[PDB]
Amino acid sequence: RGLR
Amino acid sequence: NELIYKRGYGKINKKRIALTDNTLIARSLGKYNIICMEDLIHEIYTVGK
Amino acid sequence: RVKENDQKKKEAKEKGTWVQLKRQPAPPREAHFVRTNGKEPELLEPIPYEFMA
Amino acid sequence: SGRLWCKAIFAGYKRGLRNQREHTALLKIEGVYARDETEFYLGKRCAYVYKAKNNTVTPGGKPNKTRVIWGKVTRAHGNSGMVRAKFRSNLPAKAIGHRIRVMLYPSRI
Amino acid sequence: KNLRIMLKLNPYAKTMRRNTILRQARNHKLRVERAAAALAAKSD
Amino acid sequence: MKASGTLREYKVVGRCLPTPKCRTPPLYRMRIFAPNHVVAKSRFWYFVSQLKKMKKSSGEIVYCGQVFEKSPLRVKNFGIWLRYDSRSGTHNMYREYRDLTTAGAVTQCYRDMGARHRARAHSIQIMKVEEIAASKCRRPAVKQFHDSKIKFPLPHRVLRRQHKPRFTTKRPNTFF
Amino acid sequence: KGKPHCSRNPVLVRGIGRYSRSAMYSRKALYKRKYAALATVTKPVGGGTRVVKLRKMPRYYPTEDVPRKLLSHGKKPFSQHVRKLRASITPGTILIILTGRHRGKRVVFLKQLSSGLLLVTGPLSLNRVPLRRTHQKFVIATSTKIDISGVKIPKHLTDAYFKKKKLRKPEKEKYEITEQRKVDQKAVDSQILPKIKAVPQLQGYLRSVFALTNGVYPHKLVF
Amino acid sequence: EKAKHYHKEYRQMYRTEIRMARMARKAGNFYVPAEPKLAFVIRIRGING
RNA sequence: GUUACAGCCCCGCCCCGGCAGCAGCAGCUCGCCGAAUCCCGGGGCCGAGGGAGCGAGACCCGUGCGCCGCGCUCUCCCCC
RNA sequence: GGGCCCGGGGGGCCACGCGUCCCCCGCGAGCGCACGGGGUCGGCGGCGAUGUCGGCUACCCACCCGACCCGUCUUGAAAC
RNA sequence: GCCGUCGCUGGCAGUCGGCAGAGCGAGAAAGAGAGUGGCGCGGACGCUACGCCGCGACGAGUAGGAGGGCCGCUGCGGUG
Ligand SMILES: [Mg+2]
Ligand SMILES: [Mg+2]
Ligand SMILES: [Mg+2]
Ligand SMILES: [Mg+2]
Ligand SMILES: [Mg+2]
Ligand SMILES: [Mg+2]
Ligand SMILES: [Mg+2]
Ligand SMILES: [Mg+2]
Repeated sequence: RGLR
Repeated sequence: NELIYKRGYGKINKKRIALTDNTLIARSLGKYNIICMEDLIHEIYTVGK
Repeated sequence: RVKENDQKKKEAKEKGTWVQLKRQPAPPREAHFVRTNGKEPELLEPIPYEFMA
Repeated sequence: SGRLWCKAIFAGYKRGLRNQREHTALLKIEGVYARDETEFYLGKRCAYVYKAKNNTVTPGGKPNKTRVIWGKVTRAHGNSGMVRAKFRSNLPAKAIGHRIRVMLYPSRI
Repeated sequence: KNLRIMLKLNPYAKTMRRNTILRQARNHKLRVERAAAALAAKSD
Repeated sequence: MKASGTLREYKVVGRCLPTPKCRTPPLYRMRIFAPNHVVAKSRFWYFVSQLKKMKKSSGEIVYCGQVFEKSPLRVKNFGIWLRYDSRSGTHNMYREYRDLTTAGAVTQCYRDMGARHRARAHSIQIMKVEEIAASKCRRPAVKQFHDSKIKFPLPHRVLRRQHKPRFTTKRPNTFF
Repeated sequence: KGKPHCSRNPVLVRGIGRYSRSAMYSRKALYKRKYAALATVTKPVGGGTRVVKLRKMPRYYPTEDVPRKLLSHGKKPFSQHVRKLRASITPGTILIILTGRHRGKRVVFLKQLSSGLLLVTGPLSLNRVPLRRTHQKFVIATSTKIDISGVKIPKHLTDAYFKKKKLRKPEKEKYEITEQRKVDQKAVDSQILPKIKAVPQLQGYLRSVFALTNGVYPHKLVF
Repeated sequence: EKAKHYHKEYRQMYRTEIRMARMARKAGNFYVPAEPKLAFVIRIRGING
């Protein structure tokens, strides 16, 4: 989620 | 190192399987937390549990 | 050994610890220091032959 | 014009004392009498050249009686400049002590 | 002998080798720099 | 022990394994001339066994290390005291050698004891090695090099390059 | 769409970059570069129109067919192979040809063509070897060099220029030196030849032929 | 990361033994290292007799 | 006989007296090694297997470079 | 030295959203290169109808190495 | 590399196609579950299942035992  | 890398074969289902993939080690010895060639080299070299 | 094993197994269980129970073969001796105490090691030499016949 | 190959002698086959491995030939090359002088020749082409009765085609030429078995030097042999050579067909035993040509190609210098 | 085969087994081999290549090149330069300084000092 | 190659001098320190009776056993040392250290330790246990109630099982090697020559660039005379077994007895010998390293003099001893007495290295026990001054040497072969103005030619110099060329037009010359 | 940028990871060795993953991440600014989630042709006909099938099914099927191959990698066509060259073969180097009708003739290296074959010239007036292709494995590179750094070789002298043109026989058919080839021979020779004559006795060297004689062994002598 | 950790572990083991011996020598004593725990065995003789 | 018109060895103080260098391209005066090790090149033998799929999907019927491992570039903007 | 190489005051990291409570102090798209699940060229040359091309084995001959005559009884047979 | 044997008492009935939807090799038990409320008409081979396919190890042999012979001979019933 953070990567996106 | 060189022994297990060049000439390392696992005994998997009573067969001689070249250790060309980490999954080969993980499936058989994963329950002992040996899941890669480095874990296999570490267990042998330090005479782990 | 069985009696000793069971007691350690029982006693350790109530104390929440893992103790060794299985015997083991004698291990190679671990690293250590040998003090010289300021004394040079004694020099040894082979003795000459003698016909003590 | 002039010679463009080195003079070699077909000394014999690869062997122990009582076993003969005809697929490998031992070549003695003129002027090469140490194992360290054979390095120039490794991988060079070799040619057993001979004559027969019936005419045969010649590449780039018209039929004549010349014939050749090609081979190449594969490795040194011993301490005294001998080299092992392999040919497309095993050399005939009648060729022992006779000329083998060693070419200057494939050139590595 | 096959780099990409070693990384499929031990991905950290790539880091190790890169460090060695850089450390060895860095170490080689110093030995050259230290040599030139001494040679010029001898010339003096 | 096989006197393979040039021997080396080793300093080997061992002792009895500590026990409740003697918590600190005494240390023993030996000068061992051997090809490698694995041989050096083996011969130590063979010598101390002969002198003490000790052996590899009931003892340990505290230190094994090579003793380097202290003046490798200086000529010295060595006196070697040794005992060896012949086909029909045991004998003590004193021999002298001229060399630069003490281990070289010992290697000369094994090759010499083999040459002059057919003595295999397993029958030779080097007891003592000392560096000896030119005035204290006994062997005439060694003393003749104690000459400040030594000089001598090299007569009849044999041709050693006898196969390069193998066939030649001129005969060799032995005078130079 | 953005313009391509040169790889920010300079090659340390084959397969290994100079910079690690996190070093490259900063270099590429990936911290701020975040992202989140016909077969028929209709025609008129004199029904009015027909839906035409672009590709038609086979009209014949062989009794048996071979299966497909398993996929491999690293097997490039010849045109995509990387061309290598011996460090001893630099432009202007004098090479000895070992094969062909011109064997034993000493020639001048000009450049390596895109197929890895070498371009050489006699020059034609010294040994009768024209602008010709040759294979590097079949020459001996000498230590004798001339500086052709200032020579302009035509750019149309490519592998396709020198490729043989097939001749059909039903008597024979003879190769004919095209006029363009002769013009190119003089264009290149007129520059290289004066450079040859600067070096004393060099022209005579290029007229001579190499040969092995009594007691001369290739492994012993420098070229 | 397991390999990165073993690399550090091997280095510490290698450096530790050297450091132990240096301090024994400094004090005039002898450091006796641990008897090896691991062996590689090779068969060098045939199967006849 | 004891440094003199050559030299050799030992010991104290001189920071282990100071400087290169360092198991030495004085390419051999003496070792053991490489998680404390990487790069490059040469010769020789060999090429067994043959449907591995990828992505579009029930709003699509494509394409046979496809797995895993390792990279690069684009979906930001500048400079040389 | 060990403590994710404790804590305070030039060079590599398989660090890189954030709302927070707080120990402590579940899908981005593509594109490309390959040391990546066993070889391909999207690379070429020469010769060919009356004397030349291919034909392992087979017919004859030569050479090099190997090689004692079978069956049998037998501890043991080429066996005088 | 190739031949055979032994072992995995291994895999394949899933050729489930326009009444369609392509997977079950993957370190770590059990569902590519079911529902209730808040343009083209196309898609290789296979499977004598006593068949086909994969992987690993192995291979001396008298006396003797066993298996398999699309080895061979003569006659009978069927079949060609
Ligand atoms: Mg025997
Ligand atoms: Mg014979
Ligand atoms: Mg005979
Ligand atoms: Mg009988
Ligand atoms: Mg009898
Ligand atoms: Mg008989
Ligand atoms: Mg008889
Ligand atoms: Mg059998």
